[PDB]
Amino acid sequence: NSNICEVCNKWGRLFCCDTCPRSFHEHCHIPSVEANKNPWSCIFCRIKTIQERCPESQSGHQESEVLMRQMLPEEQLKCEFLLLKVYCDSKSCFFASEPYYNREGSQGPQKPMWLNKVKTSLNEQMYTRVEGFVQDMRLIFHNHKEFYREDKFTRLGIQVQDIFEKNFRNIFAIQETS
Ligand SMILES: [Zn+2]
Ligand SMILES: [Zn+2]
Ligand SMILES: [Zn+2]
Repeated sequence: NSNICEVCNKWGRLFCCDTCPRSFHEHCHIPSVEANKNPWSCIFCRIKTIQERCPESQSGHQESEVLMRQMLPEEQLKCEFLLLKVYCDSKSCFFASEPYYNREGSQGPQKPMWLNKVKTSLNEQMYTRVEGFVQDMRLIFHNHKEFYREDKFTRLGIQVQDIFEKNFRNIFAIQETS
């Protein structure tokens, strides 16, 4: 197994996957690493199993269909993994905890949003469809773009949104287009 957490790339108290060489901190894994379960399989392994059980699940899909899916166990898992993939980028630090807004010439968003709030919402099964989760994730970056206006710091939102969108298209097998 790896000697650093797959998400934050730090050592510490790590839990090891039994089916692949990744390791995690307890709360870096999503969902949080389970109390017992020997053997234990990480989310990367669980996602791979879905695809192997139903190879046709990798054929292309329309985003509009994906968004209307109900949050059954498999879609819940895919959203958890997509959230995890965003936390894997170090620039997610800017969007993790609850923001505050006091900048000359700007007004804070009507509906603040951040990664830890989405994480909690997923944990508490607050989303009924994929659309709920995707809307909140996109709202994080849209709020950032609007607030920071022409400051170059706006680019961090563009950057992290691109990681989200690429991973969304991969995990949910969105039909490739020009
Ligand atoms: Zn970690
Ligand atoms: Zn694994
Ligand atoms: Zn199948």
